[PDB]
Amino acid sequence: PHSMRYFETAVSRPGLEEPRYISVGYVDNKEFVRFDSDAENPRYEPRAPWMEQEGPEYWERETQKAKGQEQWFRVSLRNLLGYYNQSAGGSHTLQQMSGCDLGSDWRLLRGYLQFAYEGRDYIALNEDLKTWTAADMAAQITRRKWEQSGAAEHYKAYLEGECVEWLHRYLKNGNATLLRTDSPKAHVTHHPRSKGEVTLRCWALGFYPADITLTWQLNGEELTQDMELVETRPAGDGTFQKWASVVVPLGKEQNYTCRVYHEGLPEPLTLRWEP
Amino acid sequence: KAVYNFATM
Amino acid sequence: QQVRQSPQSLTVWEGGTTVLTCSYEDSTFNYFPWYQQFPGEGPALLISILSVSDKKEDGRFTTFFNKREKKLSLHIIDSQPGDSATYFCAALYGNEKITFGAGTKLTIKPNI
Amino acid sequence: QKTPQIQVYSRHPPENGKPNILNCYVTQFHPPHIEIQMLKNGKKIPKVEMSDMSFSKDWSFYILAHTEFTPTETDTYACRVKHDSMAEPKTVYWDRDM
Amino acid sequence: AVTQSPRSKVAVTGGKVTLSCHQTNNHDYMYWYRQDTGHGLRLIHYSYVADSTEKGDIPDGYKASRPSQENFSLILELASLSQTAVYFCASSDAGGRNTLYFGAGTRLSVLEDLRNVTPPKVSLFEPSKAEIANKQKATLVCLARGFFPDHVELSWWVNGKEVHSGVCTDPQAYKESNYSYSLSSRLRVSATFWHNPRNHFRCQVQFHGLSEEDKSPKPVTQNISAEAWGRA
Repeated sequence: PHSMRYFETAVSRPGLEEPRYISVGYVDNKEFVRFDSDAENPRYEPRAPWMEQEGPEYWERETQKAKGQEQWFRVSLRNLLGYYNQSAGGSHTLQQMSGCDLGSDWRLLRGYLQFAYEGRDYIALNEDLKTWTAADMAAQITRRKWEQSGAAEHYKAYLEGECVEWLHRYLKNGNATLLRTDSPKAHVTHHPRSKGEVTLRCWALGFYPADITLTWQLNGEELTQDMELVETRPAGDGTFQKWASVVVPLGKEQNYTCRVYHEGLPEPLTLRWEP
Repeated sequence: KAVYNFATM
Repeated sequence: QQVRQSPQSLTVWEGGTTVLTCSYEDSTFNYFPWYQQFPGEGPALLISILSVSDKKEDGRFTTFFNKREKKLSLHIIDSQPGDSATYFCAALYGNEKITFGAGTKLTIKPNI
Repeated sequence: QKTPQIQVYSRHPPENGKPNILNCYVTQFHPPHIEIQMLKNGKKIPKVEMSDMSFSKDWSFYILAHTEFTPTETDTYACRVKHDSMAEPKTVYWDRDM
Repeated sequence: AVTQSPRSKVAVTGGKVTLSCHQTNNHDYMYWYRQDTGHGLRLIHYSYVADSTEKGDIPDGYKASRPSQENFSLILELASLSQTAVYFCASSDAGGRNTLYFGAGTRLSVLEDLRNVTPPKVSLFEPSKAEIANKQKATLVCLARGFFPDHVELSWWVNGKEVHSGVCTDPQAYKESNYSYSLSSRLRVSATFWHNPRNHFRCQVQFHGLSEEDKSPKPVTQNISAEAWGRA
């Protein structure tokens, strides 16, 4: 179960400077390349140390490619001012995600290519890769234009053709970084919330990759409906962190067990309060 | 390698 | 040069088949259109083909593609005198600037 | 449009009177421009290292600002954020138990 | 629709030549290409928006200008003998693999001196006149010859407009002499039309030589015709 994606964003600027184009590439959700219009010498730059391999032509060709995209984006924004009839003073966001998930048989399992305008679904290539879906009346013009110019065929040829090829190349090229994971470490804390009740908290720290599960149980029973839980966050070192918490009566805190599941954990971790 | 786009909107 | 086109100049009889050839040196190139230039007029797109297809066929024009030897070609079947033009084989990668050949000058001599 | 999810916290488990990093983690906004301020004791901190900008499958944006600090039993800390999607600025104070 | 002007220009070396183009395709990319001998298309300059431009493969000696979105222009500061060629404007949509749309073309003769610029001369031959008897329509030939350099455009006006139909008009010059070209064209028209005297037939050309500005009977941008009536 693998993927590659390219998330590109373009933002209008009223005044002199032109739209902003930023393109970032992720492999298995982990940033590997990036390119910013607002840089001084704007080029595609690697972001993982394993992309240091690729020869100066790689950079040059993707750079010039992306300047291609910058303009493609510039124009596409202005077109959309006309379709919706918007005034001159404004800022506007065009964004695009596009990619290819792979089966383990090194085989295209689904392709993605879609756009959005003011963070709303504009248009998107259906699963077939021969048919689009278009949201509001304006998208129905762009489908028109792209059904006339046989756009489907050419994306398709990248998604199946070129994208999949390069996902392999990257994977093999960057192998000693795709192994890496960090097991979480974890402790429990005791914060006397009310007169009568306390708050225990299961802290998970220093773990990569991102996904994780925290479960407070009371005598073999989960309390998911009662607990408080905070969406995982990044520490900054590249690790992550996340905790969960439950309300218990004073004195009876030794019933309550918390558990932590993680890829990096060989065996799952189970926790208890101690004074 | 990055998506190249074809026809403007 | 980057896109090579041969012959330079060609005369063939009405009714004949005609074969224009083309060879390229950027293995990475993807998409190949063919322009048609009738004299008195600027070029105009005739037929085009991706590197995933092996042939594209537009009704008495048909273009053939070959990766191994990094070569491709255009076949006119009936070859009548309304086809007397210069033909350009074109080549590009990604969204890069279309690269144009030198041209082949096709004269379809009419039958009498 | 989507309102920011703020969370303020430290990289390392904080023992006060010992150097650390304070993180503000804003997410879930559309549009992408945002003003983010990190305050010590009500007052702006000058040199806040920030993240690059990115976004996730719901199209919405997310960024990590942070500065170094040295926690103490006395000094308050917060994150104040302005965004179009918010009627007026939102402040969020640190809690060393969260 | 792409449209260039001028369609033809003659220039003395070290002279200033400006060729303009214009596109209502609403495109943003615009390209000045150079065709030599009817052979090759080589990029000189291009432009992805107003008011900036970029060097192509053949930038040397050419300057470029994108005043408006619709208007793109090539400038030859000092014209040279190399720069003599056919020139092509084209627009295209931004993004990959879009089709370029071309202008009809612009031919440029750059000459060492305006010492050899000779207009044409113009023969209207009235029909075969065995063809009436054979298969019954009149194929009136025109012919321009002894004109250098080959910048001629053969129009066949009637009493009103000019019928494009029935006009096998040649593809090019024939290099008659080193410094002389030839050009013929043959309208064919009706038995009734051209039996009946009450018909007007005119061969016309325009020779692009000098202008009044650009600087022997002054060989400037002329017309030369040759007229006739029906034989009853």
